[PDB]
Amino acid sequence: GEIEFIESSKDAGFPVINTPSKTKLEPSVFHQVFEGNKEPAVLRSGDPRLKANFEEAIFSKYIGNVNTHVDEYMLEAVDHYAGQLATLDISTEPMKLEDAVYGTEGLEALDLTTSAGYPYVALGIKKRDILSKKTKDLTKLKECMDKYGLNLPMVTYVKDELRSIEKVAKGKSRLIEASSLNDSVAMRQTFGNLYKTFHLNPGVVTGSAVGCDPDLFWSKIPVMLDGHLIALDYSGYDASLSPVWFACLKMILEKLGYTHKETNYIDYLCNSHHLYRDKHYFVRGGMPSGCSGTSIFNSMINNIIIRTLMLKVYKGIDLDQFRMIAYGDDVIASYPWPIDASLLAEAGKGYGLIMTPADKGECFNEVTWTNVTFLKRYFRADEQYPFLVHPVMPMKDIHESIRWTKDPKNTQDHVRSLCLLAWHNGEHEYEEFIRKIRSVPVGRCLTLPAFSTLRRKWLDSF
Repeated sequence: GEIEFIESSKDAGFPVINTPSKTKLEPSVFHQVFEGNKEPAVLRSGDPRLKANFEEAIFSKYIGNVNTHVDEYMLEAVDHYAGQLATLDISTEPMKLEDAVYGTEGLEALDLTTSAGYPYVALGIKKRDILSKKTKDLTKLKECMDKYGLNLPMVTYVKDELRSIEKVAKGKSRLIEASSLNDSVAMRQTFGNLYKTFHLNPGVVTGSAVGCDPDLFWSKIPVMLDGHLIALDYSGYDASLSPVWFACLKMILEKLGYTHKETNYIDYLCNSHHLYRDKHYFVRGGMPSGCSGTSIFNSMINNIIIRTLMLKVYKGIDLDQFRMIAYGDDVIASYPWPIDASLLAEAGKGYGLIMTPADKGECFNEVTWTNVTFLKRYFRADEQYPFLVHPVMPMKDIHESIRWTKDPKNTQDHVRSLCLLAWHNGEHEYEEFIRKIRSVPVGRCLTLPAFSTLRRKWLDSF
């Protein structure tokens, strides 16, 4: 993706978008008890911790576009992946508005907590001024959509989250886009049944883990991923995507029965108009992460990409023995024969993708079940029930999280959530985690699950 045009918002009559410049993250009562290195991402230009130019840094992910046609490797990649998805009988019928907005099986209700985007954000109109959970009112929503229509500008926000020392100093904060509520709803109507099928079918047919529950899903993954593991990472996957990958995605959607008209929203994602504070700008290419379906669409594109690279380097590959699962940019895959991931990565560079060894490894090393990660989690078979696999979030990451909070009122939910992650590291690690939590008086006011309870509920869940 590439920023093709930027200018001052007032010159086009857009008001300044007033977003917060102070982090909501504050040190928690556990900040001294545990060790950590991460701090809130830089949110503003004058941040004393910066050792680089902020505006430059946050937009640097837009590395440019390669401008190619959909080539022969892409075409075959799309056909093979499309063959798999056909299996699922995805309905290209519009999802009914009430289902798309207020929830249905496989598609949670529209988040009423996040930005309503433009123009609402400039009118002080919040999502809950238009929508109501208890009521399921579609009246105001219908008015708003009729009134303002579709294809509205996106609103760019800087993501308020913990980052490493390096990422803070380099100012490399992540950007998230808020689609207009109008566009979010139209996309959920148009692709909702697709969203639902993906969410209800994590695995190697969808090639997707979006919506997965790691406690359950982790035990299935090694059953599905039969061969020699394949894993590489991307740098700035979303913003690196060139328009040709969106062309691929449209081809695959149309093979699924979507009309050319119905795939128009993919053009909305690819060629986009954004408001950022006092600036407005146009982007060609790049997935605008935060819009409707971007995790799923990122995942679908990744399925196309990896197949493409395999076909291009290994002429004579049999993709029918290939398996992969993606969560956006995160891929874990297998093939019955060894595959040189460095070759794939170089082939990727040719398509304008930045691909590196798994987990910032030095070289494209041997990926094994011991050192592979997915969604930041390791895989550890249970000692007693070898067919059950623990998702293992590193204690280091759990420690980083507990040292900060955006609202202490939710301390109980926060610590309990971390407990659900921690116990997979084993009893000794868990009891230490609990010990340290209880070394603070708040820790002794918390209802914390026992290890044995956590293990029992987990075993029982299968």
